Amino acid sequence: MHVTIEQAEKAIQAARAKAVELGTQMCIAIVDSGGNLKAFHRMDGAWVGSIDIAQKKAKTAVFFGMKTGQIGALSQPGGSLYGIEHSNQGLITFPGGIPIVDADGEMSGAIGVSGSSVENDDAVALAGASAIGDTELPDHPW
Amino acid sequence: MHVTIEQAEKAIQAARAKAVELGTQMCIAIVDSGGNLKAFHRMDGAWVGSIDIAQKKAKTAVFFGMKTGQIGALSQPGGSLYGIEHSNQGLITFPGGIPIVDADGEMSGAIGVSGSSVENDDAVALAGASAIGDTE
Amino acid sequence: MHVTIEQAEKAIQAARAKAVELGTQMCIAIVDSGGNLKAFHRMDGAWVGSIDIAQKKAKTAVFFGMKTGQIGALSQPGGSLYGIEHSNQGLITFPGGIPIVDADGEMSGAIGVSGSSVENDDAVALAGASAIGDTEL
Amino acid sequence: HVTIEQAEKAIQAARAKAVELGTQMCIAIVDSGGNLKAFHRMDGAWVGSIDIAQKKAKTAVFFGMKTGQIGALSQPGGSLYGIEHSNQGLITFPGGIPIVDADGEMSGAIGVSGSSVENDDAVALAGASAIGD
Repeated sequence: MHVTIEQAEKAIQAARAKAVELGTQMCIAIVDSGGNLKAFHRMDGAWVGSIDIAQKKAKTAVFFGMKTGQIGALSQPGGSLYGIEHSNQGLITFPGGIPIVDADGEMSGAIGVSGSSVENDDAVALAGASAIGDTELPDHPW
Repeated sequence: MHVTIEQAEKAIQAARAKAVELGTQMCIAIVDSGGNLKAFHRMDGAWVGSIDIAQKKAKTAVFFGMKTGQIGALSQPGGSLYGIEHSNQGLITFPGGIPIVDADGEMSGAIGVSGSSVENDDAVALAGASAIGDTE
Repeated sequence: MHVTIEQAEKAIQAARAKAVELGTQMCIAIVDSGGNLKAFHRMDGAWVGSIDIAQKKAKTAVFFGMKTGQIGALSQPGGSLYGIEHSNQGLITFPGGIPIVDADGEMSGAIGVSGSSVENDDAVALAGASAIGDTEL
Repeated sequence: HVTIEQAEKAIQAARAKAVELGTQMCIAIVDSGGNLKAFHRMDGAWVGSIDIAQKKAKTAVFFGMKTGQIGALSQPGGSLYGIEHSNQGLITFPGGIPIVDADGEMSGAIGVSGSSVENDDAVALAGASAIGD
């Protein structure tokens, strides 16, 4: 399965609602299981630099089937994936990207959020992904 | 996009004057609120590598509404923004970029300065931005 | 003294068989001694992100004649090669790239593997490289 | 600006030092704008050192410093952390040195890659010392 545009827009609206509740102005990106952009929403007032980061976060999450901050926990100096961010035209490995997982457990795309603290980004991404699916893959080696 | 070419040039001159006072040779860049280049001045003798750095600093500051070194305080190993410099075709997160903030409290652009120690870079940037507005 | 396509495909099928034995889904790249792509195989279900990583690992290994993780051991903060990953359109310096060394001890190419833990990546790369030659200069 | 006569003399001095040390190096010369003036890849040198030698030469001339002097400042917690993202990629470990003319004006830089960074720096110094300070 691929994330449909209807699903992507529902997730964007759920994410935007959580952003407004937290008092934030976010960029919200949805990509499909190929990393290709499916939908994008820059809230009024959101940081311009967050446009690229939201899309890179979604890409990173779908490229590896993992929330972005979980990759960053492995890519610190000394870590097993130090330097992974150079790959794939640039990854983002701090929180804000979350895989979207369909009913039969397959990853159909991902959401990426940027524009506030990384903790607020994660909470907004989670609200957006949870409105359309499960958000986690089991048995991940990382 | 609100910073005028008149204001950009005034900031460059206030920055150049602070640079001469500190004994430095600087590149100075002004970008608008979208990160697009508005004005640029390379003092004679400035390091060639500072041309790109000053522009990236100005871009970085306006992309996030923060002085560049304040982003670097969060992007160290173990920091919440570790790796952010890979975004946006390359950020610079040590001092030298400062938001330009108009009287309405809206950010209209940013200045970026490179060519000396990062302390002098930030002093020169601040002199320029403060000539045409607030900086936070 | 360049890996042939028959050797590249032998190395890919050996790496793939090791991958399955370990329960993994890998991307496996073979490059030549110039770093140019020779063969590629993305196993069904492999991480999309591992496509680029497997190729960069093979390139990195052949660009310096050593296993990728040995470079990473030197490119930590404070290490002699800190920042090397910015060169060559991007290196990968965690395990999974191994050089392919001919009979007379000359490097003819490299293998790169991505898609699981880095230790599983190295194990699968070694199975692939060892099937067609030596693995060290 | 460094002349091609000077660039080639620096490459030959660097090459001779590299052979003395048993190394196979890539040697690059750039002008004061960072544009390539000469390049020499010794037989058997690491293919990856082609790009690194050139980025080292560019880095040294872009800031008027030896490359490793910049890396000393760009560690975590250092004042230049992240600088390598600039200028399409810098190299900040040893092997790049400025070429400075009789007066203290920088005319170019040399960049060397292909061995340990210490050997890289010794070979670079031999080349740059052959034609100036």
